[PDB]
Amino acid sequence: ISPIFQGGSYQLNNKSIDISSLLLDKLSGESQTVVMKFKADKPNSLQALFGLSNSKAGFKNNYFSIFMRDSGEIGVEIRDAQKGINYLFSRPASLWGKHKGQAVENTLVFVSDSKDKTYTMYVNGIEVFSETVDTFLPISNINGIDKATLGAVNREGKEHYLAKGSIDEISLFNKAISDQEVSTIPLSNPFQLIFQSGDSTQANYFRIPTLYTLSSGRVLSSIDARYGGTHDSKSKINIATSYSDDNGKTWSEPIFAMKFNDYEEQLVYWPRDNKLKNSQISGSASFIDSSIVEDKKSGKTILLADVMPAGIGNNNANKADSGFKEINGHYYLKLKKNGDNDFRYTVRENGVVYNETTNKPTNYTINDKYEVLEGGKSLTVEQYSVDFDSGSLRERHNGKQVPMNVFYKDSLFKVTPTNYIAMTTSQNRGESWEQFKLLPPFLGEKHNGTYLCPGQGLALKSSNRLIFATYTSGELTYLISDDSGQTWKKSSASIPFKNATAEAQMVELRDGVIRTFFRTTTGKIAYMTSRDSGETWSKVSYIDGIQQTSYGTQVSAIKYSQLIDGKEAVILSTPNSRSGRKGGQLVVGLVNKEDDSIDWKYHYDIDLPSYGYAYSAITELPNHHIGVLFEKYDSWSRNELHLSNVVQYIDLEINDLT
Ligand SMILES: Cc1cc(CNCCS(=O)(=O)O)ccc1F
Repeated sequence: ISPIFQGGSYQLNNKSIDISSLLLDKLSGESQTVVMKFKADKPNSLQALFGLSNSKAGFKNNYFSIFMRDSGEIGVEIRDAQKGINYLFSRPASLWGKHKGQAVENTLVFVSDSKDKTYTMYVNGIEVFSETVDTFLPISNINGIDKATLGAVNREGKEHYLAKGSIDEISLFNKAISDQEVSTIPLSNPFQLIFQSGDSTQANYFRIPTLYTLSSGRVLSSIDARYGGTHDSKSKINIATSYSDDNGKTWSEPIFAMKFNDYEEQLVYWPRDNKLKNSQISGSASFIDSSIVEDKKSGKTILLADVMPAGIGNNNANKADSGFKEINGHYYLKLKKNGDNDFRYTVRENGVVYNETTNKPTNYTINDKYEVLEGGKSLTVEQYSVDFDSGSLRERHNGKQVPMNVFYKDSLFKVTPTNYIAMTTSQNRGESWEQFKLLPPFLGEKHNGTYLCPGQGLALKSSNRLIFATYTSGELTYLISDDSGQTWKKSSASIPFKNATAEAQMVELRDGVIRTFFRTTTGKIAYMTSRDSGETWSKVSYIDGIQQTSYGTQVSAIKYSQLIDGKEAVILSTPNSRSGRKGGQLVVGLVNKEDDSIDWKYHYDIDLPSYGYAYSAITELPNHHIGVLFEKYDSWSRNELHLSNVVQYIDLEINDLT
């Protein structure tokens, strides 16, 4: 159907615009849709874009509004004091402000559906909330409504929630348009989605993006596909990948690089209320924090990620146990059998499960997928599914049998409850992945594994050397391979931090010279340098001119292929803020070839200083553009948990940055 009202080119300059005459007598029936294309690149702290109110004395709480905050939050209020209704629905981190320094046209669609008693908001083609109520309040059924307003709400004759921005286009319909019809509304998005709710992963949430440009020109991305809300492990999380063959313009349907099947892959709307938002899938194995590198010699792609057995994360991982036993100068994975109080088994050569108490081998073996076989026969466990049907999280058997894996809660044989690092490879540039293998311990039997630094590994340009950074208490632990990742050694680099999440990413400044940039607890990004391809490392220095919070955020970095202002250039991606994960920037640094110091010369604002920006991935695309895949929200804030479609991708050119 066509609109009952349509208007545009409204400038909101801290002065409301009255459209009562045009709109109020057009409103009819109990269902409505608002479609609004608007810009706000310098919003007030809290502002209303659109309002329908009773402006009379004594009815200040009788109004409908669409409002936004300078945090990027969008929402509505639907209020009628006589009816005793005060609805407030909203979602943080739903908006764009600026892109390439120009104000972004956001497309907002609000559907008020009396038949289904549901209010649904979309912004930029993304559903940010859908709320069903027992007692529906039609937006123009508010008692005594007498004003329709742009850029404020008229309460008792005065302008509340005054806005700064513009509404280029606004249409209203006397119908609740379908989700199908919404999908046909043209958008002006500055961004793309690679991974998204409803795709092949069936994860409703994503975190920890990576990007890496392959020698063929294919661009590969990996990510945490997070099922139980956006929580770090313990949860259910798989590692998923997607690639682009056209410089980032389009992306393949995701596949899994690493996955467990003890729990179903379920698209769940995780509760965001204060009572339930910390609900956590507590019995599932999971992966977390992936990193990618390409090996020139073999041509293989290599992906590592942390691995957690059922119920396990950072919080509860057995520190002081690697989960391996040394026997002869070799490391074997330890196992505990159903009913034992200790770990009396090891996985020796050829997956053979071996009893340590009696040095006797068993009739159990572990196959390549870490699955348990008895006498060559595949053992199984029943899968779990999760739901909130009861008002709290339940994890229960779903009737389906899956291969028994030693990382599972229901397995006859279990690994040590600690964190491991797994490796997989692809021989077809991400079209499929091999079954993962655990990496051996690097810091000894009685040390839990290090934590992988998410993002990219480093393939030195002049050799076959591959490096993945990892971190642990007191050091960075670089993992080095010269044989296509068949064998690894460590190179330890002391840092003056205990228990830091020292997520580190590397650039090769020139042949053999590596600078690593890393997250700290000091509010500054740190760096160190190797001049011998990672064998030894300098002391730690800090970057001035960029601020992070006390807790820090992952930083991504690349060495750009082209000179800028006649100099070798490095580009860093990070929030720039001492307050929260917001104020995203790409910072272009020029290398002083006299001493390899870096002059951080250009700061490019990804979006508003107040809009969210957390973990990120950057890559130089084959056409010399820059691709950025990043968490567009504050992934620390306890107010912005469990948001869908906030990991987003943009394309930039160097002239945009400088
Ligand atoms: C549970 C767990 C957590 C980490 C660290 N992730 C930190 C993410 S954030 O800084 O809190 O957003 C790394 C590995 C792991 F298994």
